[PDB]
Amino acid sequence: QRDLYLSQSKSPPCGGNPTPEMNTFCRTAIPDFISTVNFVKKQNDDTPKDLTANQPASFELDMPNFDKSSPFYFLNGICGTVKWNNISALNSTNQSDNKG
Amino acid sequence: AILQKQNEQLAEQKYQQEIQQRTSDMLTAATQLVQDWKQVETQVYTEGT
Amino acid sequence: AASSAEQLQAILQKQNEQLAEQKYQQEIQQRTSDMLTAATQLVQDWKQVETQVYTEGT
Amino acid sequence: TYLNDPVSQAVFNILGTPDYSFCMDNEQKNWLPNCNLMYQN
Repeated sequence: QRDLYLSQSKSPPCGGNPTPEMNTFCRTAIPDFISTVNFVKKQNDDTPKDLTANQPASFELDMPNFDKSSPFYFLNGICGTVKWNNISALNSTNQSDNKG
Repeated sequence: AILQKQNEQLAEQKYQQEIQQRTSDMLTAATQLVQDWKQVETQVYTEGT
Repeated sequence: AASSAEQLQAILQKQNEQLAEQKYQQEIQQRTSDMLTAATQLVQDWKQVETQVYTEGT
Repeated sequence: TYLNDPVSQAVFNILGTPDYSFCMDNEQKNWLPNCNLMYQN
């Protein structure tokens, strides 16, 4: 669609007097979505850096994945969404420290 | 180990859009520059009375 | 109890190298598409020949 | 300036009196502050 648009620079939609968001669309190239979806980093973000605390029970990653500055943030979750819980080895009482 | 390296790779990818935004910007500017140097205004003759 | 880390470091480093290879691969084809778009326009320019013009005097 | 024959003025008006969508934006929501082009409305 973007190629069809840029081949038609004049003769709007990409020409004439576009509405601002469609100007940003003509401006904005398409990122690669399969490079953004990564569950391990999202896991690390969910779990607290401190480990003696109780880990979150569930983890919800929606794909596509995007950063907040990305204009495609509302696309997040268009292609389904995936969940997984944690391992019960930490929620129960168990000594755990990263010092040693 | 290499988990956190992959972490910072995708972090580096996800802080890396200033490049592409100004990229797209100056393509839009540049093609207009290409067009207005490709322009050639043809000479005109005025034959006196 | 001494076999649970090495294989997973191995396999995550596999997924890293294969995704790196995968990106290298399709950027090859992507720029290939942009400059097929270039190549075709160039060849249409070359096949053009403007017919000469006669301008007979008074 | 204008043409030299009133009937051909009428013809050229039928042929080239533009629409509001050209004083308009692409999505038909608001006009440009400037429309020097003469159109039907």
